[PDB]
Amino acid sequence: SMTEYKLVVVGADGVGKSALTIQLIQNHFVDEYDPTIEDSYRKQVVIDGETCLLDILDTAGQEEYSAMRDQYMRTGEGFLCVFAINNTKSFEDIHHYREQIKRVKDSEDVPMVLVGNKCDLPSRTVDTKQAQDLARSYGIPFIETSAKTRQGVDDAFYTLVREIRKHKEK
Amino acid sequence: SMVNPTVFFDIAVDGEPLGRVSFELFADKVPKTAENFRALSTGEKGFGYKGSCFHRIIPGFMCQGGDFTRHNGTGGKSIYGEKFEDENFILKHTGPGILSMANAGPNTNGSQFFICTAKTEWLDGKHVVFGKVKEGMNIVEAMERFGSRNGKTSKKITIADCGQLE
Ligand SMILES: CCn1c(-c2cccnc2[C@H](C)OC)c2c3cc(ccc31)-c1cc(O)cc(c1)C[C@H](NC(=O)[C@H](C1CCCC1)N(C)C(=O)CN(C)C(=O)[C@@H](C)N)C(=O)N1CCC[C@H](N1)C(=O)OCC(C)(C)C2
Ligand SMILES: Nc1nc2c(ncn2[C@@H]2O[C@H](COP(=O)(O)OP(=O)(O)NP(=O)(O)O)[C@@H](O)[C@H]2O)c(=O)[nH]1
Ligand SMILES: [Cl-]
Ligand SMILES: [Mg+2]
Repeated sequence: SMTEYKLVVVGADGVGKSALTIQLIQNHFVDEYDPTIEDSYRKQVVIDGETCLLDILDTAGQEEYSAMRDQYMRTGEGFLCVFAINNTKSFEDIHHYREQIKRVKDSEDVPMVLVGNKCDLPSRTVDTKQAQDLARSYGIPFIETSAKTRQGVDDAFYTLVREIRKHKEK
Repeated sequence: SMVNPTVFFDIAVDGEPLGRVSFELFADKVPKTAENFRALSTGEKGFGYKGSCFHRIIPGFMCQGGDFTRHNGTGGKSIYGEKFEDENFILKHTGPGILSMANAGPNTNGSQFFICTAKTEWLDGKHVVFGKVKEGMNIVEAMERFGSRNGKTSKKITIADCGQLE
């Protein structure tokens, strides 16, 4: 049989939420900006021997429309919290997402993965250790990715599924 | 108007004429922002709206366009430089036909704009309102039908011609 997982991709403007999702779904990268309103995708995969239907909600980086953002968090089972390694403000925004997810879902333990995207770029402003330390303080995984080279893309999404499964065991 | 300029857009759908929309620009209350839109509509600075696309149309909300520099929804520029400050928030998003500046946050006006198809009061104090549809709201309603919930249009909606009237 199979299981389905509702994954929600969040993070600041321009960090690469859509580029990561399109790599997962369509296996390509184009270096063009197309600011998201909202998009949803589905993909069947096998993770740790178990067949999964992934529902992926690609959200916009904007933070108005709190009623809609609350609903995204209520429905979602796990969250890919994306920053860009060349955008310190996007890293500073991460804690706000974790606070909002915990509040909406009434839980201190919500499946999440911290993703540092754009690791192919030579303009880094956020050190790997800084992101590892933040992820350790939350007790969540941290993965560096590049939607351009595809490094870490599958790993980010599959790790999030693993985190949901661990949460469901509780 | 005895004071405010009128400009027009001739709208096309996949290159075919749809109709004309005219706008009153509130130069009496929002002069810098109105003047930018007027000059971009005549093209008198050597650049402007002619040929550009309404790239984001969401039924029930608005028709957004005006990116003539990047053609991808991230660009545009003003007659004053790439960006200019929020002039004032005197006017509000009170209903269909309101013409207001798109932006990326405070003080980032360039050329992108939107035409409301409903009251959008939550944008008050964040987007500078500077004009309103004068004639051709039926054409805006026709444009709105080519939009979708994520803003992508089913046919390409462009400004085939534009200029100043009166
Ligand atoms: C929660 C679902 N979602 C709903 C919703 C809410 C409730 C119910 N249903 C929905 C939808 C029907 O559910 C699907 C709305 C909405 C709007 C955005 C995203 C998701 C939304 C949105 C996305 C953007 O990328 C940009 C904007 C909004 C603002 C927009 N700026 C731009 O395009 C600018 C350019 C203009 C010149 C500068 C470059 N750029 C690209 C940016 O600013 C990029 N950003 C965000 C940044 O840089 C920030 C982080 N610094 C702009 O000025 N206007 C004009 C006013 C309307 C607005 N667009 C727009 O489209 O509102 C759509 C709608 C009203 C439907 C609201
Ligand atoms: N070099 C490089 N560029 C990337 C990477 N990921 C995304 N980009 C680029 O960064 C820009 C923004 O990417 P995009 O995925 O649209 O960002 P987003 O987080 O979805 N933005 P929004 O919140 O507006 O929807 C695009 O030009 C895209 O090609 C990456 O890993 N490496
Ligand atoms: Cl908005
Ligand atoms: Mg996106």
